[PDB]
Amino acid sequence: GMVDGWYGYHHSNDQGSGYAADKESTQKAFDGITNKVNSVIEKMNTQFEA
Amino acid sequence: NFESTGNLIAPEYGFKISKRGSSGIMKTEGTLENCETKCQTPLGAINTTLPFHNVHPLTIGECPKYVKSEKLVLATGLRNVPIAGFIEGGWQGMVDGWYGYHHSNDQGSGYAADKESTQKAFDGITNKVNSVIEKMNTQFEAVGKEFSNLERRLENLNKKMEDGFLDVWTYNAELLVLMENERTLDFHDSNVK
Amino acid sequence: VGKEFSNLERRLENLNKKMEDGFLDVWTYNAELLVLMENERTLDFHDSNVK
Amino acid sequence: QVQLRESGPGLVKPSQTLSLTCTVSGDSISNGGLYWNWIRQRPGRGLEWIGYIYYNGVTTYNPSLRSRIAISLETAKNQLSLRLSSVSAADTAIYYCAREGWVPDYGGRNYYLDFWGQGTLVTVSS
Amino acid sequence: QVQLRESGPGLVKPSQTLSLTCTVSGDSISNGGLYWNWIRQRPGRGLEWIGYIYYNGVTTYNPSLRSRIAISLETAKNQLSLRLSSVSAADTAIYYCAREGWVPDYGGRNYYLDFWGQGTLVTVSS
Amino acid sequence: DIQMTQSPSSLSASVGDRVTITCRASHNIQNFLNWYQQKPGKAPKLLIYAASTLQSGVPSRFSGSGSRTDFTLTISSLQPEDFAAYYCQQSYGLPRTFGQGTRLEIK
Amino acid sequence: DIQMTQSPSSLSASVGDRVTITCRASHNIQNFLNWYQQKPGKAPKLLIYAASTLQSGVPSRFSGSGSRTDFTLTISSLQPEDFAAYYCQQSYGLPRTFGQGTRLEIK
Amino acid sequence: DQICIGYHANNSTEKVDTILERNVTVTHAKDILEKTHNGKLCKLNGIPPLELGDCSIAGWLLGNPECDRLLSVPEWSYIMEKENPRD
Ligand SMILES: *[C@@H]1O[C@H](CO)[C@@H](O)[C@H](O)[C@H]1NC(C)=O
Ligand SMILES: *[C@@H]1O[C@H](CO)[C@@H](O)[C@H](O)[C@H]1NC(C)=O
Repeated sequence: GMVDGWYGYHHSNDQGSGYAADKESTQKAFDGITNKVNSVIEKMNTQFEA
Repeated sequence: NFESTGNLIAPEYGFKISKRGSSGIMKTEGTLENCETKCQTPLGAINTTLPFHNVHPLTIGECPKYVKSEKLVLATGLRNVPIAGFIEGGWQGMVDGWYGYHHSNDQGSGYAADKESTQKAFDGITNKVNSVIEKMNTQFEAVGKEFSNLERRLENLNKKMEDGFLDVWTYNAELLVLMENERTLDFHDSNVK
Repeated sequence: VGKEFSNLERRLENLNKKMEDGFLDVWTYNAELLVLMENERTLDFHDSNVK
Repeated sequence: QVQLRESGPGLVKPSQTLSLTCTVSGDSISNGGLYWNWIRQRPGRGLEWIGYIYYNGVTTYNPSLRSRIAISLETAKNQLSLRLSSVSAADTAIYYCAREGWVPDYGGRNYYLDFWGQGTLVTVSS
Repeated sequence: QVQLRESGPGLVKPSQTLSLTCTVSGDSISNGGLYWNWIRQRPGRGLEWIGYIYYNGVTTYNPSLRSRIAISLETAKNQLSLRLSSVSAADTAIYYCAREGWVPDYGGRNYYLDFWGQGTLVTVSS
Repeated sequence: DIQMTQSPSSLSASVGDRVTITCRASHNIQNFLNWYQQKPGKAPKLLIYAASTLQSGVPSRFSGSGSRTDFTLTISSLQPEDFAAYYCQQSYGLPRTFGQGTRLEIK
Repeated sequence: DIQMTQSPSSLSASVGDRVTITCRASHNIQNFLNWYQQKPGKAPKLLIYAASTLQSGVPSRFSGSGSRTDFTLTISSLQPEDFAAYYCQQSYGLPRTFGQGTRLEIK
Repeated sequence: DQICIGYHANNSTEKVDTILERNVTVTHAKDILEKTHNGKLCKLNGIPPLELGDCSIAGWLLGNPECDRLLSVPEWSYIMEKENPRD
């Protein structure tokens, strides 16, 4: 069901159910993942070289 | 045996090697000062106790490893998050350990460290630091070499080799510090839990 | 692996030796570090699985 | 954050001593471990490096001024100073102080001047 | 923990065979994968290496004794032995057994002798 | 000590043009070249350090590269604001030196 | 095979003095030099292995270093107890050899 | 009353980086990188360097007329030579 995040809630109730992302958790994890990718790729150092 | 029919510039003196220990040739335009050191770089002397330095690739002495980095710092401690437990952050009062208890009661409250937990974690952290730093192996070495102008291929090979190892070790040093700091902080949060 | 150098090739012999010692240090380091990192995770893995 | 400010007499007579002071603000002169530099521009001419002092008293100079120049610092006030003896017309210039920072590199620390002061003009005349 | 003990006849006549036995204790002779050595000191003279045996039967010798020496071990008793034929006055010496350990190194295993026995004196006389 | 030769002595280019200024060292200065921009009335501003790295705040139109003894400053998309003398600085040794300064005029 | 030359043949030094003893190999023995201390009536004790590493239990006053063909034993702060012959051992090849032994007397 | 489990907090401003997080304040850290030097050329292990200054190695060993102060050849801890020496 979800596309607005990674982690989230179903929220069933008497008005009606519907999934929603947990924005606090996804955003912290999201920045964790993007920082991780950058730490992995920014450590590679290349240069023009014959 | 020397023999010449002309054009000979003969030595008058020879140079006996009287002492053969390691040294090296340093290129610098400074002069000797009235000071002492156990490790010297072209930019000045270093008094060190840590495994890495960022002053210069060349050095003469018993020196730390050189890395191409501004900062290598190992967390040893807790994330410093400034009546509430670990969920909220650290009780400010405790100086007798890392993890501990508040102990509120009817005789009176007062924070105390959990000595069993802190000591096990403490030894874990000191062993960790030692595993990180004791794996660096350096030696007295006259690192710099000179090449003639007809040896560009070799000079470039030598330079590439040295730059290559510097990148490998800088990478390993930075990566190890980052991987360990992530685990150190998880370790501490895990131990409180 | 072994190479021989003449007595007028000290700069090259030293380059070769440094290269070989350098790679040995890198691989010894990687082998020991990997074993220690993995043993830490292996033991955590097993304690995690029992939990 | 880091600023460098300069002052001095403005006018120096021939054969007198030129003396300028640079005040460092936002950067502890004794803690950064950086080198502090003096540079000048004579009218018409380009930048000429004068000399520098480390955070401690180690000091180096442009050899052309070796018979005339002294550089020193007072850690207590975050100040640098330049002193030139036997000053003549050739010493008229805009004087500048600057901070020397660095990049760790394959050849050792790679130095550059990021923070410069506004500088000041010293006129040498009768 | 590791000790080496030695025994032998004490007195050997010229042209007889000299035979010494070293007993290894606290170190399994067949499991360590170490080399076991014989060394001796003639009066006045310094240390002379005699030879060694691996934990298995591979054996090497000092070439000067190639016509006279044999070394062997018995795994069952943790014992080493030295045999020298055609013994003469020059063979009077304190004999020692020792264990050869090692350091992995850049040039291959770097060998050294850590544990030595007390040794024993063999006199050659008429 | 190590002397620096800077060339052209002056440039003239239109807005939108790309120009180059070069540095030639008398010796090998191993990636220790810095470039500075001096506008009239101001202390020189650092543009490029360690041959090719831009200083924070420096517009992306500025770039450069080089190796032992030879370096180039490239300024693309010149704007009316890019009026300055440009200088070559050699940080390799202790008696630090500068080139003559290239004067770039914008049309 | 590879012969070892040890020098001085004897030393005399006072308590508190620092002395050196050296090893010279006829060939390149690549960091495979061991040093031994022989007190009268005893089997030699290992002090230094692999040129510069101390054996466990060896006092910190002992040190040494070296490279191909040339090594030094340094004994600082000599005590009355440091009376011994010191020997050079070359572990590089199979027919292992020793130097002559340096006799150090303490005053 | 309640017993709380917590951890230490401090007034430390020391910060570290991790793979997925940056600029994290910690109570303690070990700086393992040496960032200073004294700017001086010193006597290594108490023994001074050979100071050639303006002299090159060939100048010294051949005896350049202007390197007449190097003829005494004292013990060296290292050799100090200017880049691009004159003599
Ligand atoms: C290094 O620093 C310590 C103080 O931490 C000092 O006692 C020692 O003398 C210094 N070493 C040198 C060679 O100056
Ligand atoms: C780290 O955080 C402090 C505030 O606690 C901030 O002033 C500093 O600029 C930050 N550092 C970086 C590199 O963002």
